[PDB]
Amino acid sequence: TSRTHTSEVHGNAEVHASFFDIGGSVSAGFSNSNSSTVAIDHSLSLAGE
Amino acid sequence: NVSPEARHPLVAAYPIVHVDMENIILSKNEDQSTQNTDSQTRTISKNTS
Repeated sequence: TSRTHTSEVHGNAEVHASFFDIGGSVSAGFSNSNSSTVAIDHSLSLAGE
Repeated sequence: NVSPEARHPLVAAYPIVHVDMENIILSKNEDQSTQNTDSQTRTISKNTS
């Protein structure tokens, strides 16, 4: 069983250089993910010495 | 075999026996052992997830 919290911090930046309609966008980010991961395993082995 | 000096009635005849040791052979009572062992193991497995 695993329940994972993945917090995120982030910084972002863009720009678009043109003649007169030049556009820019610097930014950031914040995010989380509540990921509950289960895994069911069934295995075997046949050893002979 | 009675020596000729002791064949007079006044001289006694008698043996003088003594034992002298010439060697001593001691032998350590102790028991060794050795062993050699080969092996071959084949493992065949399976796993689901």
